[PDB]
Amino acid sequence: DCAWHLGELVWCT
Amino acid sequence: LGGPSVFLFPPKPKDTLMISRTPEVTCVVVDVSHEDPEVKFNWYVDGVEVHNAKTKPREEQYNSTYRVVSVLTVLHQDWLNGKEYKCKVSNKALPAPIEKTISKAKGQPREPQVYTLPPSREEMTKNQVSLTCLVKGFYPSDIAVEWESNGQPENNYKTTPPVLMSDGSFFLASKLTVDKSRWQQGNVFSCSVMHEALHNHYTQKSLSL
Amino acid sequence: GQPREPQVYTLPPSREEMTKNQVSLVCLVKGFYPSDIAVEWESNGQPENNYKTTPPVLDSDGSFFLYSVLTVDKSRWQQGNVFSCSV
Ligand SMILES: *[C@@H]1O[C@H](CO[C@@H]2O[C@@H](C)[C@@H](O)[C@@H](O)[C@@H]2O)[C@@H](O[C@@H]2O[C@H](CO)[C@@H](O[C@@H]3O[C@H](CO[C@H]4O[C@H](CO)[C@@H](O)[C@H](O)[C@@H]4O[C@@H]4O[C@H](CO)[C@@H](O[C@@H]5O[C@H](CO)[C@H](O)[C@H](O)[C@H]5O)[C@H](O)[C@H]4NC(C)=O)[C@@H](O)[C@H](O[C@H]4O[C@H](CO)[C@@H](O)[C@H](O)[C@@H]4O)[C@@H]3O)[C@H](O)[C@H]2NC(C)=O)[C@H](O)[C@H]1NC(C)=O
Repeated sequence: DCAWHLGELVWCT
Repeated sequence: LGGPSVFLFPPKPKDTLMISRTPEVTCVVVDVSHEDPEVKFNWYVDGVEVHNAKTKPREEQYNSTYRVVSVLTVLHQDWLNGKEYKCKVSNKALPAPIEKTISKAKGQPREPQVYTLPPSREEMTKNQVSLTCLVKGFYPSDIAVEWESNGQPENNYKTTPPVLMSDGSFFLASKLTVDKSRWQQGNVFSCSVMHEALHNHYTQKSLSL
Repeated sequence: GQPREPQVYTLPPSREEMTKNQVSLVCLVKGFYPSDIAVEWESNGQPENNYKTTPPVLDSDGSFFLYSVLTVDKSRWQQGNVFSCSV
């Protein structure tokens, strides 16, 4: 899965 | 009088932690003379010479010196893997070239624990109140802390430096100031935190009245 | 500038932190000028020394704030004694 912060991509694994 | 000095800067934490940003290391050369403005840069990644660094426009300082800067993009995972970045600077006002090395701090990374704390009872009498995001137990000290409400950044917060705890990990606290009436309305406020040890570099905690 | 009296608040541990062997008691000191200040912690009259205090931070209204964090064995936040922060 992925983390988003304010509609910008943080990281996925 | 000199000659030059070299300062090597690491990427911003936010750029190393966010895949959608571009981390870079910055080799800054100050006190470069007007007689000999020419600087040669050598870059290395774990001892191996790279060739993809770019030199920024020379900057007149108006104090008889230029600032001369070389920038090197780093791969996110390379930074986070602890690879060493070396910048070597040569210039005719230098007996020997100057070498500077930087990498991520060495140590076992620790997840930050993130707790949001409401204003004290005692603060409810004032025009603005304080929401606190305590972030503790993290390692290394590279971290990004921001606040939001209803989708949008809040800008009216200040965050302490990281402070070294006795166990070698760090803590800090971020204070978000809001009008007491925004708190009174029962609006949801969120403390977002980015750090290498969180799952996908991100956690968010919220609170309200 | 003219000196400003600090507001001092002691904040309890978050219900979320109660999962650990130690909890954090947080002191917010804010609205002070100048930036020289001393923070002490006590529980029922005795000094508590297991704390870290952040350096002062310049706030948006031109006063300073800081935070002090006392870390205490969670046993004790369940024996009950009031922990309190002081300047
Ligand atoms: C002639 O003038 C020049 C220019 O100076 C300016 O102009 C004059 C007129 C005056 O107004 C000065 O006050 C101005 O600075 C003089 O150049 C200065 O030389 C200093 C040494 O003599 C040098 O000191 C060292 O500074 C280091 C920190 O530098 C930071 O922070 C300062 C502010 O604190 C900032 O102004 C600097 O540019 C630099 O800023 C960081 O730069 C990096 C890289 O650009 C940024 O990181 C990048 O950012 C991008 C996006 O922007 C992206 O994120 C990239 O990924 C990332 O890499 C970073 O964001 C900037 N941060 C900030 C906060 O701005 C200190 O660490 C260093 O300390 C160390 O060494 C000391 C001994 O020297 C030790 O005591 C100490 O313990 C440390 O080990 C020094 O303080 C100044 O930086 C330098 N100023 C500039 C602008 O380069 C020159 O001295 C003068 N010459 C003569 C002969 O008079």
